[PDB]
Amino acid sequence: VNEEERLINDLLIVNKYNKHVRPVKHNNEVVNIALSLTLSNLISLKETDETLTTNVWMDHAWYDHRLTWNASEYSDISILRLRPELIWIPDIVLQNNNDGQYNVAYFCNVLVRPNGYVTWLPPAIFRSSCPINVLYFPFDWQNCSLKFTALNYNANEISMDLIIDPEAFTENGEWEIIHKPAKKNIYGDKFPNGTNYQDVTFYLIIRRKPLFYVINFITPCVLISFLAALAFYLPAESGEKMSTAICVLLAQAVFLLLTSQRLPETALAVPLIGKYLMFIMSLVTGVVVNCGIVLNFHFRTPSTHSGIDSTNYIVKQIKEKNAYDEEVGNWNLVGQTIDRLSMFIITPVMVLGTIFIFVMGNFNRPPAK
Amino acid sequence: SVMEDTLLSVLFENYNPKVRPSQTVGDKVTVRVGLTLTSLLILNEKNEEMTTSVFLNLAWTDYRLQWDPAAYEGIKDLSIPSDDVWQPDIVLMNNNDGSFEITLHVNVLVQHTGAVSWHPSAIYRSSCTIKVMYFPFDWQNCTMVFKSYTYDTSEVILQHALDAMINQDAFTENGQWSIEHKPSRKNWRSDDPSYEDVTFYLIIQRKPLFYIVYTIVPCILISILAILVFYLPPDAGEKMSLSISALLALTVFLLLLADKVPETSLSVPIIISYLMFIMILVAFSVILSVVVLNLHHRSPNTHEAVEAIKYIAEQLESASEFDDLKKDWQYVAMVADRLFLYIFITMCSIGTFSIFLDASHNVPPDNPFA
Amino acid sequence: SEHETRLVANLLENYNKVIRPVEHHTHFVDITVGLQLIQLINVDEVNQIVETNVRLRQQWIDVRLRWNPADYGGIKKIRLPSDDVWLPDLVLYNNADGDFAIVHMTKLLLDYTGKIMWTPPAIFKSYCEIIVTHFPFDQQNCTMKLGIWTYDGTKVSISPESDRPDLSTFMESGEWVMKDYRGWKHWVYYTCCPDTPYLDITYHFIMQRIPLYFVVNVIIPCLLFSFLTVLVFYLPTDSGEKMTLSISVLLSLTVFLLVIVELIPSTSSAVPLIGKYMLFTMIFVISSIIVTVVVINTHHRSPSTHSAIEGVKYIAEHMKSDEESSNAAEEWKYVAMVIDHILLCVFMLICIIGTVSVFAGRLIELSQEG
Amino acid sequence: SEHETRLVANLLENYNKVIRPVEHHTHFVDITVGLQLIQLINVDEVNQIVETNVRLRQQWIDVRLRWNPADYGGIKKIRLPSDDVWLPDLVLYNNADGDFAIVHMTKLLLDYTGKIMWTPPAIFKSYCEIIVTHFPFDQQNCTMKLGIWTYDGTKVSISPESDRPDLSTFMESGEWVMKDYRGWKHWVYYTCCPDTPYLDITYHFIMQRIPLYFVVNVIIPCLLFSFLTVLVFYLPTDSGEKMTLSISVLLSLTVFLLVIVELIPSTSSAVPLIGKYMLFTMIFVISSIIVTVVVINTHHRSPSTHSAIEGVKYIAEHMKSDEESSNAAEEWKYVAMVIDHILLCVFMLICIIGTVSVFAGRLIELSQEG
Amino acid sequence: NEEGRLIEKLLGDYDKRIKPAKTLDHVIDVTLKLTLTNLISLNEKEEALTTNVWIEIQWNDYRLSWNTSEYEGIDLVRIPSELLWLPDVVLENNVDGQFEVAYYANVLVYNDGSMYWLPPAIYRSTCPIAVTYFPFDWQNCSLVFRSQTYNAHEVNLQLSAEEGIDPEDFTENGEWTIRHRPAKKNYNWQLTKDDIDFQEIIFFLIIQRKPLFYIINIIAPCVLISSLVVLVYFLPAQAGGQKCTLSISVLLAQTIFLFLIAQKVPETSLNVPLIGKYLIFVMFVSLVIVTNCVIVLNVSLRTPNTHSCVEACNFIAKSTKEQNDSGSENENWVLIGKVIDKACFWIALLLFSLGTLAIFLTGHLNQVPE
Repeated sequence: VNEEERLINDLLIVNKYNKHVRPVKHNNEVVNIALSLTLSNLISLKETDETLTTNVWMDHAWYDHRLTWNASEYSDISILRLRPELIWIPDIVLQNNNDGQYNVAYFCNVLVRPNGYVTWLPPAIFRSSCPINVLYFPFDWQNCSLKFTALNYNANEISMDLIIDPEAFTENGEWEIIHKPAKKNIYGDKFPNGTNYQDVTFYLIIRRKPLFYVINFITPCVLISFLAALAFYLPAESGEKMSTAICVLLAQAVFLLLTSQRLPETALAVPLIGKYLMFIMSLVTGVVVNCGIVLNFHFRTPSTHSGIDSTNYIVKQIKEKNAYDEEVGNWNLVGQTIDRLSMFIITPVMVLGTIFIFVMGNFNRPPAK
Repeated sequence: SVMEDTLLSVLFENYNPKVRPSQTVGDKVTVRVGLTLTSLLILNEKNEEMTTSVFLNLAWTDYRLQWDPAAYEGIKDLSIPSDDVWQPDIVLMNNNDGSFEITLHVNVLVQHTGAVSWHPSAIYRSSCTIKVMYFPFDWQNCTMVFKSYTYDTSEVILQHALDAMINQDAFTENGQWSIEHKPSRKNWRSDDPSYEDVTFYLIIQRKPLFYIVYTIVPCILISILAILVFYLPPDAGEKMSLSISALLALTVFLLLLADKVPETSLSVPIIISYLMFIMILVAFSVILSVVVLNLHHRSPNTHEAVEAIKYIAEQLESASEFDDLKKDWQYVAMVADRLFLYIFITMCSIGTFSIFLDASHNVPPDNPFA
Repeated sequence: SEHETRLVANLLENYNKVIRPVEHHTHFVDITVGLQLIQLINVDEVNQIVETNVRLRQQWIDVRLRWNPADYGGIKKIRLPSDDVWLPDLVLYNNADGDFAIVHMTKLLLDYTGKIMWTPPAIFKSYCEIIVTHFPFDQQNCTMKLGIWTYDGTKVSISPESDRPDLSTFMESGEWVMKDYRGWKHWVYYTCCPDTPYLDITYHFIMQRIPLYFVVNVIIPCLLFSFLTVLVFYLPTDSGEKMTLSISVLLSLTVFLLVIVELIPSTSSAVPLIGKYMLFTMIFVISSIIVTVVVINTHHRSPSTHSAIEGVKYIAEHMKSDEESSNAAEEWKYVAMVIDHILLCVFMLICIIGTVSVFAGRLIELSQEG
Repeated sequence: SEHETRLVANLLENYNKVIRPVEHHTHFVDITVGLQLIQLINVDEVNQIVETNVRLRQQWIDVRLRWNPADYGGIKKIRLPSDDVWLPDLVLYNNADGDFAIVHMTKLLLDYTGKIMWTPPAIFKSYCEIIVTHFPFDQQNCTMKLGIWTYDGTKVSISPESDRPDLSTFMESGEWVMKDYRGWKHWVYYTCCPDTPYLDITYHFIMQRIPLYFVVNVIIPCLLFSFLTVLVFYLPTDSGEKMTLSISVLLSLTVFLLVIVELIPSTSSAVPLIGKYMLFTMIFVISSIIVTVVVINTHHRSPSTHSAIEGVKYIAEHMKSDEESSNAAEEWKYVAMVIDHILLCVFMLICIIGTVSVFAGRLIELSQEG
Repeated sequence: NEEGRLIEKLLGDYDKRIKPAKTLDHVIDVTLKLTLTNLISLNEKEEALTTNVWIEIQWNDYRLSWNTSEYEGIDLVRIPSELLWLPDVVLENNVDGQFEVAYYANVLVYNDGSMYWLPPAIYRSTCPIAVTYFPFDWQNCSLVFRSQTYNAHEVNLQLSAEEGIDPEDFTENGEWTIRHRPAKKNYNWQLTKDDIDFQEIIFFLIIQRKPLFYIINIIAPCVLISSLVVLVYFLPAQAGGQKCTLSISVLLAQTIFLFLIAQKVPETSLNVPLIGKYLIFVMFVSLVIVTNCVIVLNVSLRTPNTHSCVEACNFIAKSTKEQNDSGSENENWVLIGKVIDKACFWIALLLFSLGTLAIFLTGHLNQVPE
């Protein structure tokens, strides 16, 4: 009763307090407002289109000079509640990531300190278009930049001063959070003739990539490669499996094509760089080429691919004669070339196969640099 | 104090929320409309759907809100929620394929003698004619017409800023496309009394070069096995059967390709160009491989006494080798050579043609960037 | 001035928005509907759902809105916002799948006399017959009824306004094409109750479907397959050497036909085509089936094909001769005389089935094209 | 009558709902909460989403609701509209994926004393771990914590009420089965702040998953593919004359299971499981590959099996003797002996690594079954 | 006729949230009924549906019988939602989605106090269809709905025919059919142990489905497939030597086709409901097809290999003849096809049996529930 009825009638929040009027002690420098950013969770990542759905605790602070109470308000309880429509609430806009209005971080219950200072901090399910670019894929995986602040007010109606991103990074993400710096600021611009709205700039530098696609995807390559590798070992052990060897090309071919087909599918869902996508398709082509090589190299050669005396001489004639045919073929066989073929298949597989993990490394060394 | 409570009061006493800052039927209130684009997030080039985001900067004057000592001379600039001015319930004649997000019900910047500034960024579901003509290198242009959906230009005039402002002013860097220019022209179709919408032109250029690359490899690599199946005959005539295996294989491959092409244009189709002739190029390798298959088919087969025994022996062998020698005369390799070089003409001709069309398509229809 | 404030205030006070301009117990509130689809955004024949542009022309009179020199004398006709108006709960009978979009908070015009129009720019969600009889070449007429929702002909009555085509603003992006559309009025009294029930506008959409791209891809692999099966006939009789070789094709091709089945039934499931369309493929495709199985079982139909010194010479020569016999036997197995029969046997069959498939194809194309 | 107007009027004036029945600086507001779960309409193991219904049995007290002969006297227990109540922003800590539905606009239980309860048939979408360890045979316990949202201990306190199972009303149509469900309370103060924070109810759902559909089809193609592999091994003995044939079936086999693994990734990522599982299939099947690798490589492992008149009689039988020892050579390689070791060598090894697959598989379920 | 005064009189005392209950011990008389009009989504695997229900709402409240100025004026009145007792409807077992357009609509107050109201509602629900509803015997859909607010000691619902229908407006584009709709009016006491009964509305719906389109897509392929394998079976006796592998090419092709089917329609049942009986015949008649199929190669796998100077030299050569003859003799005792020929008739009648077992039984599972 300590003037309580009278006093909250004095404040009348809505009626006596100007909620449509922001208590910035009138036209001056600004109401000292401060924003605090704490991610509570990251539910979805879209690397390809630079869009992220993430939850944040919108911790907000500013002193409501008309909020200061007396005994039957202040001291009656040095802390009490008052809804959004009865509390000045900063119009915090997610500067480059609010291209998706904020949810339940809107007009929510706020905390009333005793000497005007107020505290409003609810949950924000939001969507953002963070600095992915086609450079959010090299190993550094860029730095996702975001700015928060009270949209409406300027530098003479609002001043917002300034937590790791992995503090509530989602563990079900296909990426890795390496760092998350936080520093506020204020800034005018060229077309504006005055300074204004201060903001929470929070850069998130992350990284991502599976250690799983590598598993089932290179797996078939050394397996498949041994087929093409054996392909050339097999032309020796038994090149006579002509048609059947041919079958395997169809078969290793259809395998190759849609394998690449699964590749862009996951690709579009992921903006993949040009550097990596080529080593994949470049090398399967390496075999594709050698499958075509397989073709020709496997089917490439033009062919390998006194009366009684009179009569039997006829046969010795037919004898020798087609013995020339028979041999016209082994002429083509080309067998002392055999090992060199599969030797100069080994050498190149070694060259290229190495060239890749050689390149793997020559770029694996400098990032680790 | 200077009649502050008074002013303050009278104002809210007499001020009308739901009224237009103009006096009767005339030149009206000249509202300024101008949007600084943020960026764009999705171009459904296939249905001509456009989801972008920009700032709705509106501004005109409320000579009904000019203040006095304390709010006018006291603080020349003060923020106040809209909800109190006629708001262009703007729809887009083509576009405006959906509602406003961060567009209406937000505070505004009110100046001393009545100027009003309202700068809200928003996401808007639009639809421009990017039609099934958003892929030719000559591409096309579109009509983006903004304007209110209950008001008729009679109690306000709309006016623009630049027309060159450009749309690449806030073009999405995430766009698999690119832009040349954004024209802005004010309109009032006379089919309706209501002066209305403003047409904004997109002279769009979208060149995402990524899979047509390994699409080329099929055409050419398939050609590898193709030229190969055309080369395999005088390479390994026994190709006879293995050959057919090749086309089963070759045809299934191209049919699966048939599978990914329709489902991929399924979201970003435009003219057939590429497909038009690769469709022909398709039919070409298709039929060429099948008639070579008929080239393959055309062969109906391929697809004293002591001494008497001798004599009977002499005739046995010789007699049928001519018979199988006849088969030689029948399956000689004249055709293979001739059509493997007709294969030379066909494939290198039809090849250098779409090669050419494609060649002509990227360079020739490129300058209409306007 | 001219009773300025007294004018305006009086009007507010004694006037209840919710009141319906009931005039004695008779004519009901006479209110007419008039729909002008400006255009259509999208449709799904499968799910029979459409998102369309509608400007609803709603008319009625409220003799309470008539004026004298202090309302009509002020400015003849004027703009009064909806709210104050009694909005008929309009509803598409067997349709209505969605709320009227942009019907709310719009404005209307009051005349010096009273007559009011409410014509807010709508676009909404619809629901009309398509049945499995819409994608036909012979179409189906989308039966769409419109009229007053919760009020009877005794409280109120919705009436029509005019004739106009549906292809007047039919979507050129539709996978379908219009024949005609008409709409006539009706009053529905039910044998249920002896009472006189609501009035209604019945739309009839008569349009025939199928964009032609589909047409080409499918019938050509058929004449394609026709030639391979054509080859399936000619390959054997002109060369039985690659019977198994064709074994391959039979596998590669029915599977081609199998996979085409996934694609076109989803089309089937993508677009509702009268099932009697399906039987075309049914027997057609399945003869590829019955013919093969016989053609190739028959292809297959064949048993295995698919002094003393002088005497020595005759016991030896006798050995060569009866195996001589043997050779001829298996050839007496795969004859080339009837493979020719099956060739013309079925090719006439195919030219029959084919021309029979072309029959009903052509026939109701003699009805549709008209 | 009975102070009729005086009783309900007084009640509305000095009564407030924004406020909470705080009673001195102590135990907070005595909130009694509990789960009454009777239906689980939809949930996805993959996304770990759960849309179920649980009547939110709340129980606490507000003396201000106590009455005399003019409210209690009227009718003992009276149920007041919930509005008058301070409703807590309850929410699923690591869950809460959805709004509680059906709680608003409801009935509240008031007593002569003040006791009050309100069990709302709340239905909502949730979000709790299932991870890849959700559906094993050995289960995972989804940790579900619930408690006040934005209010700290200094103002409101909740506590469990009773133990009740999760299977009390668990879905018999679930693709899973329950083992146990426990719920204990606690108050969480954090090292951050010296303050006394919110209270919460933590549920733990312990239940094993996985229907047997996916199971039946993983192993059928395995045994069936092991039949063709078994054929793989046996054929060279009973029909090595079809080693190539064997090749065909490996292109067959391989593509089939390479395609089997396609299904896996779709299904697996379409329905969650701990990777440790696919590891079984991995090597076991790479084993059929590793083995066909060696076995058919080994299968093809072999060089090529993969007077004077008296004189020529001798040049001739010579011709024959040379070739005869020669044919002996190709058979010299296909000894038909190691073929039996390879099927038995691997038959045992597949019977053993199969029995190995069988091993951890059954060991793990001799762990699950438990 | 006091028209103004009357309206103004009751509105004085007019009470909103209070039920028109004479007193408190005998509840009010509430009438309800539902006419189906749209069954929008049948997802039986999850047991949920969406229907546009005519919620026929009726009750009594003479709290407003009028005089000459309102009752007599017109025995019919349409007064706004928010203006009388409103049953917040919902289906205990079904309604899983708050009603849409099922509330906030014009009600009907005759003159004696009779109240009639009927909004249309599209909403979600969950009826049976629990591992059954796919038979030929149908699971009766049992939906009970009532106000979810108060309990029958104050509220009482009525109904009518429990014998007469759901097919009243059962959708013609449904992949099912209805044969009866029974409905009972009842009290509240369930398995869960709730008392104080709030009456509800039971909705039986025993309906049929299964109008197979996939049937003959399944029936002709299998026959073609069976024949294909019976080709594999009888074709060998007809086929040449180069056919053993011929047969193999078919197995590869036969199952490529097979599991592709196994992938096709399994998808079918997951997006829609499920049941194992029909499922059993297919996969196992299918596994037997596979079984005797690979059996066949194991059958075309079985058999051992089919899978003076003058005279001294005339002596030995006459030997190669008899010698090799002994060898070709091998072929004989090995490939005397008793097993193969008989294998044709083996599968043949086995074919007839598998078929008869299945289609005969399909005859039964259509004929018992017929």
